[PDB]
Amino acid sequence: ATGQDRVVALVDMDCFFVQVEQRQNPHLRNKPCAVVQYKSWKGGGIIAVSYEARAFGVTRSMWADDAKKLCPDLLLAQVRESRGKANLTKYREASVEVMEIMSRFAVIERASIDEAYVDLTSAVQERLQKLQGQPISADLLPSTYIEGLPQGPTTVQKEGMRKQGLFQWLDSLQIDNLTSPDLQLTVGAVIVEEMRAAIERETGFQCSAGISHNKVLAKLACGLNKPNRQTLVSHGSVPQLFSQMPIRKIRSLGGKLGASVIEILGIEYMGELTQFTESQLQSHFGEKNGSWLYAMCRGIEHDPVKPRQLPKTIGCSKNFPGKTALATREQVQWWLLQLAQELEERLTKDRNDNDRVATQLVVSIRVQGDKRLSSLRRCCALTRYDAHKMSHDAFTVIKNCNTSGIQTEWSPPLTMLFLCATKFSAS
DNA sequence: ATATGACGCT
DNA sequence: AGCGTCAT
Ligand SMILES: Nc1ncnc2c1ncn2[C@H]1C[C@H](O)[C@@H](COP(=O)(O)NP(=O)(O)OP(=O)(O)O)O1
Ligand SMILES: [Mg+2]
Repeated sequence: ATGQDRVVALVDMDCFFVQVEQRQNPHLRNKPCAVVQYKSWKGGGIIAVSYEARAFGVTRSMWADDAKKLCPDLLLAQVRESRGKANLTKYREASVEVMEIMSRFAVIERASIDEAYVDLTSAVQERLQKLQGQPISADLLPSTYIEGLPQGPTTVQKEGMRKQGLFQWLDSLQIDNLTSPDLQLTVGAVIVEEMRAAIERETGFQCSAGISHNKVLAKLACGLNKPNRQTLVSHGSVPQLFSQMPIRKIRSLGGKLGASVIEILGIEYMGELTQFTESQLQSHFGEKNGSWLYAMCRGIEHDPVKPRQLPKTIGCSKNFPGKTALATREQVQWWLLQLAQELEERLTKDRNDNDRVATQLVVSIRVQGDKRLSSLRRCCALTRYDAHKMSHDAFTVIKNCNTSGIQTEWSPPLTMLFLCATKFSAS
């Protein structure tokens, strides 16, 4: 048993949307900025935030007019909004630049607009053989941080720290035994400096990464050292790091389950999960959660890097909160249309680029009096890439919710509308 | 009154 | 198929 079988990495762009705005507005470069969505209610919900604006304390979800309370220098690059909602075309088109690069190395799995898991297992056996045993040098890793080094019997500069830390790791390394989990992790951490350096080469976009043995730890190390650096995380640094690591951090456990993992066990850290055996664990969460949250605090997860760049489900959403809420037949046709037209714009730019037709179409709504993000999923075969079809397709599918005799309006007002095309074909 | 996309379960 | 959960 090891869980050091694979080598897996998680690259991720340092404040992506800011970087995409900055490559057209040079005034934004080396300046503390955010990126705002719409512009009326509190100036617009801030989604992306530069790192110079973070050092004044500006957060996402925060409302533009409220960071302009925290941040005077907050040169605010507005998101392009179109058809009344969002238009994220600047970025979804950049994101597809960045993932072309990363696949020149290993077959990755798209994980966000801005990040991608990548399995480097095969290509590590590529480089390791290309080595006759020629030890790996520091120069090859100009920006890699080694979790848990330096140490033992022991400058102040953050970047001298990084040298004498990289320098310890390499010296204790079995450059011959091509099977050591810390020699494969280490070749792999090169493919990623070369991956990430060629990104900023071909895009001007800056990335950070994280490189352990599974995917939950690749992420946990991506965001250790940021921005513009990587971090290898050894299966031996795992017990160290995991010990002060909050359960709420780990991918899956950020939510309701997290609390129960914490509450039901009486815990606050990943490392304290070690003491409960697996079938022991399974009795409080399930047959799959115990099998998982056991080997997790042992830095063993076996979620595979699922080979996928072009996603599934093309989707287009628009909220109508509070006083906006649509209560009118005529409204819920125009918004359905304007939603059905951006889908039309996205779905074509799919079909030529990616060789697939979606056959499904999922309408959703929310009502002025529900908390659930969605209060009704309803579905109907997408046959033709027509807005006016999809628009009128989608009214038939939902009309049967208007609790009214007033067919002049809508009872009760809708606070959300969502069109999503799933079940792509081979076109 | 913060727009997307995935997945496990039923 | 639809809904809850979770991540960004
Ligand atoms: N709650 C949210 N809602 C909508 N969009 C969001 C979002 N959070 C992030 N984004 C959008 C905006 C973001 O530009 C994009 C990816 O942002 P991140 O992966 O969350 N973190 P970033 O790459 O920005 O910087 P760093 O990694 O150093 O934290 O997704
Ligand atoms: Mg991210």
